[PDB]
Amino acid sequence: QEKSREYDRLYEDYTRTSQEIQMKRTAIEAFNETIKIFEEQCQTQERYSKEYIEKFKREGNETEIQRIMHNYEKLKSRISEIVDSRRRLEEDLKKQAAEYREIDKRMNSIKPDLIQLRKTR
Amino acid sequence: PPRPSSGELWGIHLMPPRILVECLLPNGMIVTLECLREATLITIKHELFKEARKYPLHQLLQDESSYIFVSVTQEAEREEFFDETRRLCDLRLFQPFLKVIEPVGNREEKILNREIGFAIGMPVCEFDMVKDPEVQDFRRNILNVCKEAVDLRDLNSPHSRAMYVYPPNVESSPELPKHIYNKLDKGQIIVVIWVIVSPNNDKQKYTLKINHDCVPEQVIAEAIRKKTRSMLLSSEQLKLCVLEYQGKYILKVCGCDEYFLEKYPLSQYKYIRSCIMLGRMPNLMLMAKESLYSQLPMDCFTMPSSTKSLWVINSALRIKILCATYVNVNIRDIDKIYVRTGIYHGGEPLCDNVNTQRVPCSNPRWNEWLNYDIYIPDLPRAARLCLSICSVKEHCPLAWGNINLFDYTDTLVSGKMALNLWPVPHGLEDLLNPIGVTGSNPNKETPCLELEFDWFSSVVKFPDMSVIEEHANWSLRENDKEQLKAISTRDPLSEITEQEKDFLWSHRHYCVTIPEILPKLLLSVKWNSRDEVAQMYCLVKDWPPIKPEQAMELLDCNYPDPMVRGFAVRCLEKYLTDDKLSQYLIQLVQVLKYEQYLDNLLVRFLLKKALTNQRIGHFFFWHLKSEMHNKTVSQRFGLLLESYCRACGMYLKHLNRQVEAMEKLINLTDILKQEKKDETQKVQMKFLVEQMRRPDFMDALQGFLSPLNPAHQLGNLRLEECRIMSSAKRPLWLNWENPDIMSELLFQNNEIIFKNGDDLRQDMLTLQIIRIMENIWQNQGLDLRMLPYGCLSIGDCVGLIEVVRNSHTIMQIQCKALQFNSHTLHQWLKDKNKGEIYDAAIDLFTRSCAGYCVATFILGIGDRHNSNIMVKDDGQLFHIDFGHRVPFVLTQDFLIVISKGAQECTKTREFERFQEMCYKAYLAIRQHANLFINLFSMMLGSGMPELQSFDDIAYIRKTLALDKTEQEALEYFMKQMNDAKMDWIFHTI
Ligand SMILES: COC(=O)Nc1ccc2c(c1)OCCc1cc(-c3nncn3-c3ccccc3Cl)sc1-2
Repeated sequence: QEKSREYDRLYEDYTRTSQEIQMKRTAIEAFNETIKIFEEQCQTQERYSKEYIEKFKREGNETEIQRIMHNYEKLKSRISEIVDSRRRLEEDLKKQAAEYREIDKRMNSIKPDLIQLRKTR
Repeated sequence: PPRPSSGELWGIHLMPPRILVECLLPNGMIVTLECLREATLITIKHELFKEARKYPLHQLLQDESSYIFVSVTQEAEREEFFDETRRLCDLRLFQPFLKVIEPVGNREEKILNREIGFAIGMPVCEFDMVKDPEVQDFRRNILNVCKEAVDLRDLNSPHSRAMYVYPPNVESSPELPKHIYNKLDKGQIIVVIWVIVSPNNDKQKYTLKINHDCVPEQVIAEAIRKKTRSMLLSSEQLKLCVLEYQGKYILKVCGCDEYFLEKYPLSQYKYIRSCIMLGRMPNLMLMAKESLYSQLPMDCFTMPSSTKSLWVINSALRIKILCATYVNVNIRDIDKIYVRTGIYHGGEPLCDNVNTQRVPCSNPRWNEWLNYDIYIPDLPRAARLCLSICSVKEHCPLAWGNINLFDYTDTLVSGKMALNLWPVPHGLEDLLNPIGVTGSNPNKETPCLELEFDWFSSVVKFPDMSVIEEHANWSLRENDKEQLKAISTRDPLSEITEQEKDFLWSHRHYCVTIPEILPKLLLSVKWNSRDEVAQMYCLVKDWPPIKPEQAMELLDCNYPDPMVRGFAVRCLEKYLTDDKLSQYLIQLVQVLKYEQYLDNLLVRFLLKKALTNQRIGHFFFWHLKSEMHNKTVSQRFGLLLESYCRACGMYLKHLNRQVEAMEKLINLTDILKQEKKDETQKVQMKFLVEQMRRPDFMDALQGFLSPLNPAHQLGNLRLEECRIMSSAKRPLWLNWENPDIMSELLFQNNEIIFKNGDDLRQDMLTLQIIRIMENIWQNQGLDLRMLPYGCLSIGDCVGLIEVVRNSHTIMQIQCKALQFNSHTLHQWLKDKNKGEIYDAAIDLFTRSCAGYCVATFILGIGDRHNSNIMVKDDGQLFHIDFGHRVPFVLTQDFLIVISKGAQECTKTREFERFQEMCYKAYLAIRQHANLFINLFSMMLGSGMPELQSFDDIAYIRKTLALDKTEQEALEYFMKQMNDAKMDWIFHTI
């Protein structure tokens, strides 16, 4: 009975952590898919800007070139923001998965004890 | 994967009024745009392409029309937004960004897959991603059911399509019980037929007094006679009117989407039968067949996208346990671990359980062959290996898993196999879990155990029926007949001794003459013996069909064999009415969980019926959709929902509207339960009002079909009547107008309580049981009136409750300054029903109260207060809140009413009559006990904690006195019944 009050409380943390972990896993999945899209955007920038950079270089129009650069820099900086936001989540997931293991280790110590008592009682 | 929330952004329930959206242009440019959260993609695109003119490479961009927006959803998938009518807040965006792309493939296909994926609650591309051949084979082969169903909808093209959309909601049998016939005078009904006459769309009525057995066409014929009587037409021309126009018209219930499209008698129609009962005038609306047929669209269905024999194997079963990659054990407490195994047929073992050697948890390697005392030939089709990694502290399982020893292509499983294990359930005391999910955990981030099966000469396949029949065809007294008749009558929970088991098997050939004993005979077979099973297979092949209610039991956990299940399905295919299939759909959905493989005769049957009748289709959708959170059923139900959504026609668009509405509701209630949690009702209401007023909500929640009953169109929201209920969990009382032209003649209001937080499956099941009990009583000719109100679970502890118009709890009426005596309820009824109406009201009270007194006793519904028992103005009593040694209950408050106001309420002919209703009702339910037992037993597989074992079902065995005689049961019940305000707030003394 004493151990049943805590095993039941422990399972309540096992279940939440499991839910929360599955959420983080799909958020990381969404971050990868977001990162892939932004990378795909850079390939699109190089493809189109190639013939504009080329014309302006053959024209000494250093501003219009630096203008195409400032926007590419913005796009590039944003990919760093997303990659660093994904890493922050990755390490949070790692910390939580470490917790749902220690919740488990705790449970698999109480569970064989509780089983012996229910039989005795 | 499916979305965690109903939020507008990941981790954000509600996006601000104005938000910054990163726009990724097709020229490789990034533009930050500030948008209103309620802004449509049309507006955002226009706003963007205007702004884009300011940035480099603007000259490359073609017209806004030439592009589409793409983003990543909270479901972690790349969505293409074709419908640019959708608002920023309603795209389930992961991060606030949008990409501009040139649309790629074919619109039609991508659009449908978007619409399917949304309704299911997971993208279709995820099914395409599954490499499992059984999944892909299910996807291709189920289309045969879709194509067959779509073909019957188009055979007799106009009527057949209307028949699918508006199936006659008619009673079981055309035969009326005499107590109901006596209500309609001279065996005739006064009906009112309305017409919306043009110009100015004015209403015109025609009252008709005709027989109840009248086909709707005869009802139209008599109406066209009433109209033509003044025309001076000759007898021959008058007859020709009826002859040519008798069926150029259709009948509809006023203020409802209920149509009288089939040849059934008028009284058989559920609307009409309730009117006959209630003494109400049936209001019908006449219409042109073409007026209805112009509404019907769809039916645009498009298609997507060496052997050796088992028991030629002279060997005992061998299974090699190899390695188990990790286990989370406290090495200080648990040193050794072992793999416990067992070969099972359902929940019963085929042989004694075999363990591996105890190993140190630091090295979970066994590389051991396990020897089972069973020959390979004796393995039944449905045999399974049930295993678990157990600890030695004193034993306990750590992780569990089950596998079918044969695959869907009848191939005996051979070779190496990795099995991702499932966590042990809370309260699973047993070392193994055979009535668990047979399959490897879709979560690969779990303990996985490698396995190895014997590899015989070539490919091992389960024998053909020709082979089985040939092996079977190779391998009566007076008291004996009485003994078989005794076993037959016994409820499915009554234990049959090994002596009785031997007796049934030894008399198996006679058993065919008493066919309703098939479930008792099937439990007497040694499933671990091919000698017995082959003989049983032959008996089943030529077994006479049994009632659907009997055949349903053959689909629960006790009957895993495919031949048994096949027979069961064939009985339902031959005898189950659409009325009754709708009545047992909850159980029929759960019982799919017990099927070994994805593609089976039960799924194929249920799917065809759902794609054949939209009433069935609607609830088949919602029942499956509600369980899309439970990963133990996510794939099977997901694949099933995909096949339904692909072939249901235009209904998928209505289903998407209902899903959209529910998603907003779940999100608004989550906000009230979480962020706003600690706010006063006053404050929370101001927020609710602000929120519901917003365009997106007004769009989402107005003008859709009630998920509780699609025949009810939910029009414009009556915001003044909408509120957050004072109770905990924050339920939403929502009120909608009735958009029907004749909304005045049925119901002008549509009230629903939306409740997020509580599991509504208990309530849902009890309300179904109540409906069945009423149908048993009403069929037997016992007017006992029940109110099985609408209740639907739409997901994980989210659901809807139908608000019963003109009802009050006994508590509410007691508070009508605030002085109540046990006479208060009677005084209330006396006042609400003055005159000759009084007698009728008191009668309705006694008939309804009697039904509820018996139902609640039988089921064991306790915690009954004056705040969970309600009474309609007409006098009808009914109970509410069914989330759960319960005796008979009859308050002096009720007694006073029953006894029309008398001081000695036990010594009246009223109470005598009442007691007679209770006895008759109780004995009627006891006679149909197997049905109730079977319905609850089909519910063990579902996650319902109140129904986890047969021991939980054993309560009805007690209240119905099933081991007792019928006179001993009557005596018991009569005893329970005869056994039977100041501080009503807390109850002290
Ligand atoms: C007309 O005046 C009224 O007060 N009507 C009314 C109120 C509540 C219900 C009802 C007519 O219809 C019957 C169905 C029903 C069912 C309810 C229920 N079921 N489970 C929990 N509840 C519940 C109880 C109290 C408050 C809210 C809820 Cl959802 S409440 C309810």
